[PDB]
Amino acid sequence: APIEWESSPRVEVFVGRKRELSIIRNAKGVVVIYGIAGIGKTSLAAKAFPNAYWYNVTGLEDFKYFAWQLGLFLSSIGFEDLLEYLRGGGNNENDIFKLITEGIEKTGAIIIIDDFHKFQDEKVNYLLSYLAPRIKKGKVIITTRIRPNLGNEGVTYVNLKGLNPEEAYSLAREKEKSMTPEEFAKLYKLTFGHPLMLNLILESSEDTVFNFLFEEVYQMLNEEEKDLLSILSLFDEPIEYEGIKFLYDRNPFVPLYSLMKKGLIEKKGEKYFVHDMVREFVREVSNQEEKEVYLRHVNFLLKSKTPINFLRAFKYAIKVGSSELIRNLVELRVKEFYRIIVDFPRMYQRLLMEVEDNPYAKIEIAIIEVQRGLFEKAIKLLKEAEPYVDEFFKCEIYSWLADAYMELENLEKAERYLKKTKEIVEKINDMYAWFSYYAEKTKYEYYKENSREALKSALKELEIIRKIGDPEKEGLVLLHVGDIYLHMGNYEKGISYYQEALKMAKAYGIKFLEHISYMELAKGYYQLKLYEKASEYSEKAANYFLMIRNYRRATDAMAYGSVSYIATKNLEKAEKFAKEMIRIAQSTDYPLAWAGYIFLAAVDFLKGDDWREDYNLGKAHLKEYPWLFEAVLDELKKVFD
Ligand SMILES: Nc1ncnc2c1ncn2[C@@H]1O[C@H](COP(=O)(O)OP(=O)(O)O)[C@@H](O)[C@H]1O
Repeated sequence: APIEWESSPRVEVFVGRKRELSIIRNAKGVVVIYGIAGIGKTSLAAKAFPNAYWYNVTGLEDFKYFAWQLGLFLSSIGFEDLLEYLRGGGNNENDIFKLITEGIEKTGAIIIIDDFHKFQDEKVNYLLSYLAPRIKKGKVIITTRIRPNLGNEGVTYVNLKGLNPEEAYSLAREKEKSMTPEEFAKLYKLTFGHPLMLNLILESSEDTVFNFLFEEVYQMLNEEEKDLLSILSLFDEPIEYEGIKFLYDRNPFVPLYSLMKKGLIEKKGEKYFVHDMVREFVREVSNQEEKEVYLRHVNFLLKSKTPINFLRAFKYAIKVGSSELIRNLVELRVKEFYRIIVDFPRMYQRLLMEVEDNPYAKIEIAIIEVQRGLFEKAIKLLKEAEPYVDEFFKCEIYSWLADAYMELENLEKAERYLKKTKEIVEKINDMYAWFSYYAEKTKYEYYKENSREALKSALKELEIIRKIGDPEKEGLVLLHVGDIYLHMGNYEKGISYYQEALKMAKAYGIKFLEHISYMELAKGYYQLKLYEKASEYSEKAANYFLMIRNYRRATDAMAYGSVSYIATKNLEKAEKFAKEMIRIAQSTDYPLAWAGYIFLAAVDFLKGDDWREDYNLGKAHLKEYPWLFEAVLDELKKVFD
């Protein structure tokens, strides 16, 4: 079913070591199952708890993507739906560590992690922030090839020693009882308890050395079995069946289940991929047709059209060695990957840096370093990859170059670089190029005191967005135009623009943009001194950013909220807001947050309390002595009351 857990079914035959199961089931904190390939760890993890959330890790793994997929799980349970996932769409921090800890502290679901990946310290650093508190309800189990060095505090290290001879003799009899029990004593002379390698011999026939043991079994395979293995071994990720069937231009069913009977291929529900021990031995039997096979798989994932399948197609488009494939792909990266390049930067970074020499890769790498603040490296790469790009990419280079010079207080050089794009979007009449053209043009004028030309450049910008059909970017402009008109002194255009954007946010179920417009709706009514409505919409926006832990805007919400509230409403609610502004002030030291401390004094003076309780003015004014911005916020409090 769509949008569900990847709970892989266990093996048909299994004679678990019951002591190690009671170890895992009654363990505290995190259970570490480390062994060799095919030793039985993954199958043992399934034997522990069936309905546990499974996450099979692959090569490409950004910590934010895993927590995103882990956040999708916590959102499906319903306890971290409002907190975890909605903050994933917000931003990122190490506060994610305490969110997921609080996640299975509330949900209590048991989670299992299979294998090990790159950037292991980032994942190890999260793992060590959860094993120690010992959550009374949740549990996390991992299966690794090595001991992750997580310490022995709240960790149960489980080293799998294969299978007992008595259980192994039972294993062959639980598959073929009529087979002579003497022969099983000789099988232990070959596998030494290895459960997977035992299934290989039980499903085959015919002394060989350990390496030849698998290699002389590799010759027992059929024609289509060797071809299917020698192709599926080139993929480090599980694949669907139609993805496999289109991968061969030939029906792959009969070798699939046959190798499945022998344990060479494992299925995690719907997908299939070879075992890690099978992959390490047959990836060298045929490495000539990698380009053709990878090319077909790129086109299949291109038909999937999902951000994760987007990245999977990017990894194998590097192994084909075609700069033309990377050309057309980065075009589709601006179509749909554009929205989540800020979501998965480190993942996308590792795939792009794999081809640093590619000019188109130098483009998106500069975009990452644009968001990371290193504008020098961005412009540098934007000059190196300048000639090779086409006329379509030539526009996007100068648009980001204009955005690059925008954050350097360089409007003149940003104007002449966006002047280079005045003729490209009109001559090629591309929709996507026309979008980024007027997008950076609005930002160019917004940086200037002028707020007039930005009003018309954003209008024709919306004309392009109404054609593609992406709701997120269409709501972002409607909210932003509902801000330039407010700075112009106009009120009717502002209130109607982010109210229709709220009509958009409510329609598509976007809770992030929904509470962003709530902050714009409350601020607009504050400028008109409509105390009632301005204070209400600020209450729901403040509840959001306090829950999403975006205390910067959460402070801005309760600031105008506490002001407009006491104007015509009760003093206690704004006192609650002011006291919470103190709690988040004493944690983040935000300037406008200490402005709520004196708003508490405003409540105290209006609540019949003395100047000792009105001394809170002096309590935060010495805190607000360095910041000269405090001399500005006083114009709001004395005017309304
Ligand atoms: N108790 C068992 N009984 C029978 N086969 C087993 C048992 N434990 C493991 N196996 C075999 O080993 C395989 C699982 O190996 P495993 O070490 O878990 O792989 P990985 O962790 O690399 O995915 C199973 O598919 C099966 O063939």
